Amino acid sequence: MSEYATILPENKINVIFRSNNKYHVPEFITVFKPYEGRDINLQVLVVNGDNEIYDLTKLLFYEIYVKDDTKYPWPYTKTRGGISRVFGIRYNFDPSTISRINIDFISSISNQLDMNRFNVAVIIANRKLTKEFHDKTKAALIGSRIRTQFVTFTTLKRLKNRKYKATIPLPLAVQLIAKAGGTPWIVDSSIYNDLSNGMLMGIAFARTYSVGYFTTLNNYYQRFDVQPINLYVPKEAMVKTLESGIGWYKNIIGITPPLLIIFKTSPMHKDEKEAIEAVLGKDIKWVFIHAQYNTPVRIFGNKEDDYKVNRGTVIIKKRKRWNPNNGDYLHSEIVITATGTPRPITLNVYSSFDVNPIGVAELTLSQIKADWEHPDIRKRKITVLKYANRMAKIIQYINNLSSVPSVDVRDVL
Amino acid sequence: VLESNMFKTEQELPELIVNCIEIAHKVVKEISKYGIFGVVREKKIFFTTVIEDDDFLKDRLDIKKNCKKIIPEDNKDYFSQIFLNALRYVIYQKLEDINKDKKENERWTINGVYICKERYICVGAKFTIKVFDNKAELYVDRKLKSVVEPKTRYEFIREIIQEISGNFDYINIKLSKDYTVNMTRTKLNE
Repeated sequence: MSEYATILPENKINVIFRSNNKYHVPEFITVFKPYEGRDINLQVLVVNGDNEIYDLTKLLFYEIYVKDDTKYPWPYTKTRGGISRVFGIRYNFDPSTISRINIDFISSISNQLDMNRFNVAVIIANRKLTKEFHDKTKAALIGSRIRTQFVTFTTLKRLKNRKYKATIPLPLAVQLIAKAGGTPWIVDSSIYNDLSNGMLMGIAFARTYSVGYFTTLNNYYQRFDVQPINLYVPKEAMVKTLESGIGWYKNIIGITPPLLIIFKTSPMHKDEKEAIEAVLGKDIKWVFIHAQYNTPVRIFGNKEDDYKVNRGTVIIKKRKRWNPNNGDYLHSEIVITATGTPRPITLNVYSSFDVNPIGVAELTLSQIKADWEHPDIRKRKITVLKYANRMAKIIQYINNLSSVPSVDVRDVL
Repeated sequence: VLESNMFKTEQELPELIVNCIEIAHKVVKEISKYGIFGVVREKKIFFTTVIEDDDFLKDRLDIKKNCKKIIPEDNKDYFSQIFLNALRYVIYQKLEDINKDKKENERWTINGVYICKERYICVGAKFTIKVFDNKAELYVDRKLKSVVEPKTRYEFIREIIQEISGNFDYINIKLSKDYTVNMTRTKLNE
């Protein structure tokens, strides 16, 4: 049918953990442990806090994350104690080493960072500081061993509220794992075969430059390409970024990608179409997805209930006026209704082939779960767009953009 | 089978023959009351109308009769605005009937097209038009100018649509003497 509905359960998409442990729930990093973990050497730097804040800091990063006597229960497949046990990684933190800084914020933090001893440097401060100096800090420490992890006073205070104490610890240990050089999980690459190897470049705009966050189909390898623009990517900029991404893909893999998937928040432009077909010619298939986190659609249920529709419902409408042999490429439109993913998504697909719409729906869901910040329901988004935008935000502060290709996803995440 | 808030034509929109004049953004809003549905682009107003009288048409507003033949798929921004003006005309015409035996605080007005229906901030029905695949799609949603159960939204859109077209499953927006967009509520087959 040209306009119908379906259900795409999360169980068809997955994330991978140690020894090819597969489950659709990212929060099960606690069960199967991080896919490819490292050792965390933590450095907590509390900034302008009262006593209670320091007791909360010790509670969180020492008793919950280290002390086994403090038998903290973890979300799923819990035993007790802290990071070193459930995650099977070397977590090292000395509560006596917590640095007290009376804040110029960036300089004060930097003088207190010891890259030779620590891999991670958590920075604790109120919301105003964690907002003004988050991206600036992330950019100012590009290439250094230490990766910073901001935590607000409010989140520490929520450790006293019981229910919040049982949900905040995991979406900070997972980020500590990521920022230590570890991989919480990689995407189940098998999902990209219902759509019909490749790239998933996300396009963002540093407000100006265009940011292409290129990544493999399992998100294992990532790379940012930044091209000045003299919203859409001009033909020359898109050609340059595509050539660079294909070079990187062939360098890491050994071949050119047989399928390029692209994400934008705007509809495909004519220049983008010409550039795509110029670099990729006709041999490499391309899918392009204009994604919006809102939809005027409002689907209702039957009267036997209060007009409630089961979550996972997806509305497909395949544009019949599609012909890729004459410059017509808008293939279909997918509306992923959702309550997990907090926002509904609408996807305008452009395609040079008969791209399966439920295929791109699965792409978008597996890219939702691919995000290592998948815990913290609020922040659930498409991975490539999300970190393309993170890189766009922090590029305003990076001075030598020649380091952009070397930047890691963990320096923005 | 599921329902939705979408009404849409069951066939591709026939070519829209539109008259035009040269000059405005407020003018198109005001003349939509009388039956002149226009869109302002390239410093011109491209419009259709239900007024079957040239003299009255000129008095309300030279007029290039049948000056353009728009294809909505290639001119989505034209057809969307013309359709919105036509929908506003329809609602304006039905407002007198709607506000017959109701309290003064329970009377509907127009502020897309928004029907501010219950004021305390007022809750109303917002209309959106999209051209896709050379077809017209109209969405009606409960809005506030907040989070409510699906039932209180379904029963709200049902009231607003029944008090416009008299039946919840369709709506007819007249663009001119010869063109009428007939939209039917869509039941997305599972």
